[PDB]
Amino acid sequence: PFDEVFNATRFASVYAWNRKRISNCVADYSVLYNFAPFFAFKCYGVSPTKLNDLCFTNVYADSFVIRGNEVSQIAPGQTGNIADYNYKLPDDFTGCVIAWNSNKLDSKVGGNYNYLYRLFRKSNLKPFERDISTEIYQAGNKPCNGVAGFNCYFPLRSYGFRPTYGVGHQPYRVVVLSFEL
Amino acid sequence: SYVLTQPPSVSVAPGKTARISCGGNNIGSYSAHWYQQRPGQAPVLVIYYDSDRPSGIPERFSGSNSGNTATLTISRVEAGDEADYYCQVWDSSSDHWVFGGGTKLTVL
Amino acid sequence: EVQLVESGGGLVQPGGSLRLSCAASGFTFSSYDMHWVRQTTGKGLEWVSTIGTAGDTYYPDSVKGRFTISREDAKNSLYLQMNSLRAGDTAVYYCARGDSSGYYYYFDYWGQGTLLTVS
Amino acid sequence: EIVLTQSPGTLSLSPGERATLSCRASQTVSSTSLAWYQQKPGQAPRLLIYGASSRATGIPDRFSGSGSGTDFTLTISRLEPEDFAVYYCQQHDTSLTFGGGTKVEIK
Amino acid sequence: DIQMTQSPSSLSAAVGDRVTITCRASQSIGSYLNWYQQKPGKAPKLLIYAASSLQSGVPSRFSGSGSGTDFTLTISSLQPEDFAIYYCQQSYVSPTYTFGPGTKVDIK
Amino acid sequence: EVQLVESGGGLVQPGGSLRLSCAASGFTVSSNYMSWVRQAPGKGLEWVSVIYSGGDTYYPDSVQGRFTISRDNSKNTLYLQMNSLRAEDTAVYYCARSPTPPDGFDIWGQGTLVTVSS
Amino acid sequence: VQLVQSGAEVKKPGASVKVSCKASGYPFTSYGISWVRQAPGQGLEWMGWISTYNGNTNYAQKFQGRVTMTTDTSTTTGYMELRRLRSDDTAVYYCARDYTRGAWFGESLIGGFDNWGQGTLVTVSS
Ligand SMILES: *[C@@H]1O[C@H](CO[C@@H]2O[C@@H](C)[C@@H](O)[C@@H](O)[C@@H]2O)[C@@H](O[C@@H]2O[C@H](CO)[C@@H](O)[C@H](O)[C@H]2NC(C)=O)[C@H](O)[C@H]1NC(C)=O
Repeated sequence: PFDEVFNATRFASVYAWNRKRISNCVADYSVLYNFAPFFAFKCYGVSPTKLNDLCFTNVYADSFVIRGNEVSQIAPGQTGNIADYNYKLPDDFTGCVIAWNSNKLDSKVGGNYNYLYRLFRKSNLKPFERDISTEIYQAGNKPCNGVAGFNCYFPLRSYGFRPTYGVGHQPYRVVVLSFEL
Repeated sequence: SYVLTQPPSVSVAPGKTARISCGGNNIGSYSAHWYQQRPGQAPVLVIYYDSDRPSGIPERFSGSNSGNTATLTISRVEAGDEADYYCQVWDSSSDHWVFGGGTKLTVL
Repeated sequence: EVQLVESGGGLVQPGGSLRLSCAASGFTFSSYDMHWVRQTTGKGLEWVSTIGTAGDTYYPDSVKGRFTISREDAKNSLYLQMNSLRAGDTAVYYCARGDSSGYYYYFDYWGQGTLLTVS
Repeated sequence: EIVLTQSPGTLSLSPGERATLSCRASQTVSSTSLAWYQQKPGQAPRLLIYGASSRATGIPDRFSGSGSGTDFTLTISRLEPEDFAVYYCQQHDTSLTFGGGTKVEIK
Repeated sequence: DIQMTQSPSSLSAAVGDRVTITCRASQSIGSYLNWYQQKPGKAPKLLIYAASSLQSGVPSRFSGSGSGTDFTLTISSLQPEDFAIYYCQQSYVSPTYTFGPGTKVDIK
Repeated sequence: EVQLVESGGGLVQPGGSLRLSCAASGFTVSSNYMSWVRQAPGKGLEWVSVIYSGGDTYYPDSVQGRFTISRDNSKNTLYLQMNSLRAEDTAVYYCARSPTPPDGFDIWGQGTLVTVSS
Repeated sequence: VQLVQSGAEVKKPGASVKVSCKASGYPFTSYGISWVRQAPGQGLEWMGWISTYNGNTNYAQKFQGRVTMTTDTSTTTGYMELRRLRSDDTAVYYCARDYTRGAWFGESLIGGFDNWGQGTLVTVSS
């Protein structure tokens, strides 16, 4: 079951985060119990020891690449760009989070300018919603419908992922399993 | 520390194209951005990520950042966009932004 | 109904290793977890480490790597091998027992505590 | 399709040295799909390295693995009388294209 | 990461009272609480879990309820064997378990 | 609409402390990588200070210790408790928002002026 | 680990040869069966990605309309039935585990061909 979530070759960007529908599996937990050292396995809700006793039917598996110093915004209840615009996690969260350093997999010497996030937006995200729209978006008096210019901004930017950086700026691959019956 | 070099004044002719180059040592490793400075209007971005274009800006600007030097070039100038231009490079060893020294552009 | 005891604690020299021997009995030791809680006299209680019935060494941020949990199911014992004992780890170490009601986690009947002077 | 050429194909060495291989190609493939293989004269092949640096189950401590970009290299440390087989390259970036072969012999 | 708190630490009450100790937590927790009683010298002992449940051997006087970011156990019929300190706990963050600060209920 | 505003000017003798209370509109200050950028009276641009989302603060070489950067979420205001003033710091000060550090600066404030002279 | 290959076979040009492969010792699902061809002293060329639990297939380009590979879940046994046997088809056909594209979704993974089998030689010249 836990084959294409962890050991895949490509992870989509934050503003177009992936979403699986794993179902009709058995446990596939003796694998991540042996995951060590997978940086952080700070899961929330049910205890990690008591995982082979529940009967989840819709085990989700999100996945993306973010900066290391921004994985803290995945915890239920936070403030930030990735907590308000890109991906939302409700306060009453009932699921686990797994994160690990993936510098050796996605860090080009020139720079992988192929990871995107929305810097600006007028209205914060609702729980469990996508933000795939890329329309021009502005704040002011000029409607500037489609027409670019001042006060009308394009809400996309790219990550400067490089090998010879710090741990905080180094990419981290985060997979959150929002367990839900 | 990571001092950059830049010409003071363009000393250019109207109609033709002009080249502005930021000197230094090993700039190609990092990324470079560029700015425009009137005698004060809260300076606005014109070039970022080596050779990418901010939205809503004239396309006659360009960008090149290859190894020894990074270059911003203007072609078919309008002779009105005569202002100051600055380039910057970020650092990864210690968090320390370094800025340019000055470029005066004026066409008569 | 489970009686827990601990042994092996001592005023060992700094930087050495030490083996707590909580051992104990009265329950199916191969069915429940058993944790360790550090009781410093001033800063309350903090959870040292834990082990499950899978060989899964879950560790806190500071304790990770510098410690080691070891579950021997043949004879009752759970070693807590020290590594580079810091001068701040002068507290009482109780071995506890886990429990649950499906979702929530409770620290069930504790035992007693030895003393580490890290000196 | 991406052509994956490995040069040379004939190697002559004594019973024990350190050997170096090569694997060049066209437009850069990802550093996630560059598995190498070993094939003894006779029996079927087996996995040696995946992800350009990862030893498989039962792989001895004599294989390093490395590479990122367009040029890639397998470096073999020490030689044994049961390590003198042919070796292959493989990619999964664009469909699946194999290599030709790189064989190392005695003497 | 939840820094849960309480500070009616220096509680004073003579033998026999109905004083109430309140434990109010940080960023939203929900119904995640379990209680402990600690005698001096002896070992900590858990009394009430889920903030409203019952464990065998725990007298009914240590009753209480509550949910969300608010918690409460009512202590009726105070007795000399209700000495020393008391402890909260959260269980929303699974690996790094947190423990309550501490409150002392005395005899005077 | 982003209209970063700088407040607090006046004149101060060498040694006094002035609080340059910036402003914000449309974006939370305690969610971004806000930073201070100076402008000498006719010379090259320079950097001042930076506050991270987590809270880490880094400073340049020439300005170390004398300068402190805070952040009040309750008022959407970012402060700059500048102390131990010298005679070579009379400049116009700008509020700059960097989306992520490996990038440049997109939003620039109006810029208030302080006169460090007698 | 235990991957068992079928025997050899002799045939005439223009026939239809089928090669079987039975493998066991591991859960059949959550893994892919891979097929590889090796002409005498020539090299390797990819042959297919018969996968389980979905019936999905991915054949190479040189024979994009010539090979059909079906799964026998009843015994975790795989077969390839090559068609229109040509003159230059005499080769060794290798049955190996596939860890490149996965089983459930279509997406590449870090890995390769884990365990191989024994091998079989199809004799088709005359
Ligand atoms: C992701 O893959 C790794 C590595 O996979 C191994 O190599 C492949 C070529 C193939 O042979 C796989 O079957 C191998 O497992 C997995 O890491 C291994 O996990 C097994 C679990 O049984 C363990 O015995 C091995 O020791 C692990 N390898 C190492 C080097 O420690 C990993 O489990 C996979 N992750 C998931 C979630 O599927």
